[PDB]
Amino acid sequence: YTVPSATFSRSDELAKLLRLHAG
Repeated sequence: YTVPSATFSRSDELAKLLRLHAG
């Protein structure tokens, strides 16, 4: 992954973290 300083795992992580805590 790449978003800013956020290379996560693959497809579970961006949808797990933004569905739990948006901003």
